[PDB]
Amino acid sequence: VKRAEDDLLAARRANTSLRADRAKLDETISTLKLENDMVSRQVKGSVEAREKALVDHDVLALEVKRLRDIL
Amino acid sequence: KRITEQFKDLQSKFRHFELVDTKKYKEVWGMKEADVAALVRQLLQADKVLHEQQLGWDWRPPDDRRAAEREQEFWSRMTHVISDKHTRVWGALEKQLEK
Amino acid sequence: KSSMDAFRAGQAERLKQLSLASSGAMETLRGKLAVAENVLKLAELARKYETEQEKVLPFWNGSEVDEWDYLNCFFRRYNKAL
Amino acid sequence: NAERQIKNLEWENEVLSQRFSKVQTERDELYGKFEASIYDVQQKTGLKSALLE
Amino acid sequence: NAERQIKNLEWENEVLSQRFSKVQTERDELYGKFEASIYDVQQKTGLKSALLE
Amino acid sequence: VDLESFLPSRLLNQRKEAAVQRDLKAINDLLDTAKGTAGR
Amino acid sequence: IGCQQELVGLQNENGGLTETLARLRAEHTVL
Amino acid sequence: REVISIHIGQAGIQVGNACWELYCLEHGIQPDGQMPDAFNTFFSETGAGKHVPRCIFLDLEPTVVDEVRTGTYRQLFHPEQLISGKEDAANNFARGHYTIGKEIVDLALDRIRKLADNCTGLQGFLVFNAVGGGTGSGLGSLLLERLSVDYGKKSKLGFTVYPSPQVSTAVVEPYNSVLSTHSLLEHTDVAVMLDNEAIYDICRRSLDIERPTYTNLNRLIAQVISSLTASLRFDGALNVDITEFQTNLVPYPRIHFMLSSYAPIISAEKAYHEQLSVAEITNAAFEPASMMVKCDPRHGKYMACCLMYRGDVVPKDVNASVATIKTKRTIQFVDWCPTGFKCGINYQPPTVVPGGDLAKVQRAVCMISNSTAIGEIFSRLDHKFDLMYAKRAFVHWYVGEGMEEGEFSEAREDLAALEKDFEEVGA
Ligand SMILES: Nc1nc2c(ncn2[C@@H]2O[C@H](COP(=O)(O)OP(=O)(O)OP(=O)(O)O)[C@@H](O)[C@H]2O)c(=O)[nH]1
Ligand SMILES: [Mg+2]
Repeated sequence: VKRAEDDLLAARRANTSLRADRAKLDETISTLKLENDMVSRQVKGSVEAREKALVDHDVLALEVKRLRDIL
Repeated sequence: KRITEQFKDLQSKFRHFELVDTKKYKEVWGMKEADVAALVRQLLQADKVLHEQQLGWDWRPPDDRRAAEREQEFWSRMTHVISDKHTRVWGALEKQLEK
Repeated sequence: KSSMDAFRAGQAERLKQLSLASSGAMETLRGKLAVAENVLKLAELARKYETEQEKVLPFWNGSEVDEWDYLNCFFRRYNKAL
Repeated sequence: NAERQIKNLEWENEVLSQRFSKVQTERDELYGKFEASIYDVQQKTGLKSALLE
Repeated sequence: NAERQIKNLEWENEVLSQRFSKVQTERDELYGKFEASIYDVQQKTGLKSALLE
Repeated sequence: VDLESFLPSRLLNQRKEAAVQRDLKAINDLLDTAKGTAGR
Repeated sequence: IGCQQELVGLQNENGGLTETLARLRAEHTVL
Repeated sequence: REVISIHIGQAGIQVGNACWELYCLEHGIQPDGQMPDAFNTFFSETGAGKHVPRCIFLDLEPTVVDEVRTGTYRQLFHPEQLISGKEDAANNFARGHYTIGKEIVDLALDRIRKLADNCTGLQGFLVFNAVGGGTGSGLGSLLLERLSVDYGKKSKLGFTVYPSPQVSTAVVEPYNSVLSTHSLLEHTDVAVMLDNEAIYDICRRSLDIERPTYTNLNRLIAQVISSLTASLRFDGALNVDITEFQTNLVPYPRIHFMLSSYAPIISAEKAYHEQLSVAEITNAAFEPASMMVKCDPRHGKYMACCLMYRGDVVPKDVNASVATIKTKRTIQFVDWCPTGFKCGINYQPPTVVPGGDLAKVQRAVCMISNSTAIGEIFSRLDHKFDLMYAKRAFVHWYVGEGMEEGEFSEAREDLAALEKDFEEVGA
C-alpha cells in the first residue's frame, strides 16, 4: 500500500514537472509565431519598397538617356 | 457650375494621363531592352573569345495577356541564350585554370 | 473617377511587373558576365608564365562537342606543364 | 473553419519548403563532386596518353 | 478571400510535393549512377589508350 | 622511363554536421507526424 | 486500491506528455 | 567605444573583484561611485557624479556573491546584476549546463541585452571563466552559445583559465575542460589563456614570494586586462583596438588560443636598482618563464605576437627591440609571416594599486602571442581525460544528470581534430 502511494507521489511530481516544461515550451512557441508573422510582414514591406525604388531607378535612367541623346 | 467645370477638367486629365502613361511605358521598355541586348552582345563576344582561344574548336552564333506572354518569351529567350552546358563549362574551366 | 483610378492602377501594376522581371533577368546576366570576365582574367594572368613554345602552340606538338570531352586540348596543355 | 485551414496549410507548406531547401543544396553539392571526379579521371587519361605518345 | 487563399495554398502545396518527390528520385538515381558512370568515360578513352599501348 | 617512374600517385587515380543532423532529425519527425495525421 | 487506478491515469497522461513534449521540441526547432 | 564584462563562476568573479578595484583606481572613481570621456568604455554615468560598471557577475552558489554584495563595493554595482542561483553546479557539466543551466540563463541574458542597449556603441564582450569546474565550464559554454546565436558579429574575448598540468585542484576538471572546449573553440572569437601554476612560478621568481594566495593571481591578471583595454580609453601614438587584435592575431578561423605576458612584474625593492628601459623590458617579456601559461614556447614556433606599451615609450626603441628579438636565435617565427609583430603604445603609465605587490613603474609591456606551443597543453589534457574515460569512471554522475555518450565521443574527436590542426599548421 505504501509502495503504491509512493509510486503515486512520484507520478504526481513527474506530471507537474512535465506540465511546467510543456507550459514553458508552448509559451515560447507562441512568442516565436508572433515574431515570425511580424517579420514576414516586415519582409513584405521591404519587398514593396525595393520595387518602388526599382521603378524610380529606371525612370531616372530614362531621363539620363534622353538628356544624353540631346547632348 | 463647380461640378460641371470639374467634369470637364476630369475628362481632359483622363486623356492626358492616358497618353503620358502609355508613352512612358513604351519608352522605358524600349530603352531597357536595348540595354539587355547590349549585355547579351557582350556575353556572346566573351563566349566566342573563350571558345576560340581556349578550347572551342568551333564557335557558332545563335539565330537572334498577349503583351505578358510576349515579354515572358523575350526574357526567357535572352536569359537562355547561354546554356547550362556553357555555364558548367565556364565553372570547371575556371577551377582548372586556377590549379 | 472610378475609370480614372482603374486605368492608372493598371498602368502602375504593369510597370511594376515589367521592372521587377527585367531587373531579375539583368542580375542573372550580369552574374554570368562576371564569371566569364573572371575566367578571362585568370587566363590572361596564367599565360604570363607560359613559354613561347606553348604561347604559340598551346594545343599540340567536326561535329558538335560533348561536355565530357569538352576540355581535352586544355588538359593536353596541363599535362605538358606537368 | 477557413481560418483554421489557412493556419494548417501555411504550417505544412513551411515545413515542406524547408525540406526542399535542404535537399536542393546538398543535391547541388553532390552533383559538383560528381563533376569534379569525372573531370579528374579524364585528366588522368589524357596524361597517360601524353606519356604514351 | 478565404477560399482564394485555400485554393492558392493547395496548388502550391501540391506542386512543391511533386517537385520534392522528383528531386528525391534524382538523388536516388544519382547515387547509383555515380560509380557506374565514371568507368564509362574510361572506356571511351579506353580504345585509343589500348591502341597506343 | 625515368620520368614515368617519377610520381605514380598523380599518374593513377564535426559540430556543424551534428547540428544539421539534429535539425534534419527533428524536421523528419515532424513530417512523419504530419503525414500520419494527413493519412488519418 | 483506487489509488492504483488514479496512478494508472497519471501514467497514461505522463506518456502522452512525453509524446507532446517531443512534438514541441521539433516545433521549436523548425520555427 | 565600450566593452561589456561578464564574470561567470568563482574564479571569474574573484578576478573581477580585483579588476574593478583596478579600474576605479585608474579612472579616479571612488568606491562609492563619485569623482571629487576616458571611463565611458567601462562605466556609465548618471546622478550627481555617479558611475556604474558595464558588468554582470553571475554564479550559482550565493556564498561568494554575498561577499561582493557586502564588501566595500556594494554601492559600486547595480544591485540586480549580482545574480545568484540556488546551489552550486558541483563541478558537474550536466548540472551546470542541462539541469540548473536552463533556469538562470534567461535572467542573465535579459540583463546582458539591456546593458547592451544602454551601451552607446558596442565593441566587444569579455567573459571571465575557468574550465576547471561545472559552474564555469558548462554555464559559460551555454551562455556563450546563446550570445553567439543572438548577436553573432560582435567580438567575444574569453579570458579562460585552464587547469595546470600537474597542480590540479578538482578531480573532474579534465572531463569538464574536454567538454567545455566544444564551445570555447567554436563560439568565442579570441581566447586569452591563463594557468594558475605559471603565475605561481612567476611570483615566486620575480615577485619573490613563496606562498602566494589567489589575491596575487587576481591582481596581476587584472593588470593584464587593464593593459589590454588601455588603448580603447586613453590616447596613444599607435592605438590598437579589439578589431585590430582579431584581424592581426587570428591567421585561421579555428586557431585562436593566445598566451600572455607582462613585464616588469617587479617588486618595490628591485625597482630602483634594476633598470626598466624599453630595450630590456621587451626582452624580459619574451623569456619562457614570463609566460602566464605553463607552456614552453621553445617546443614550437610563434605565429603572431602583439605588444602593448603603457607609459613613457618612444616609437623607435620599440623598433630597435623588435629588431633584436627577430635577430635572436633561441626563438623561431613561423616561416609564413615576415611581419610577425603588432606594435601598440599608450600614454597612461601603469596604475599601481595601493598596498599591492607591484610598484610605481614608469612603463610596462603586455604581450599576447599566438604560437604552436599549446598543442602540448591540448594533448596533455586529452591524455589525462582519455585515461580516466577508459574505465568508465566518474561518468555515472554525468549520465544521471543528462549526458549519455555522444557528448564525450564528439568532444574527444573534436580535441583530436584540433591537435591535428595545430600539428599540420606547424610545418
Ligand atoms: N586565477 C584564479 N583561479 C581560480 C581562483 N579560484 C579558483 N580558481 C580556479 O578555478 C578552478 C576551480 O574553481 P571553479 O571551477 O571556477 O569554481 P566555480 O567557479 O564555483 O565553478 P564550480 O567549481 O563548478 O562550482 C581551480 O582549478 C582554479 O584553477 C582564483 O581565485 N583565481
Ligand atoms: Mg562553485
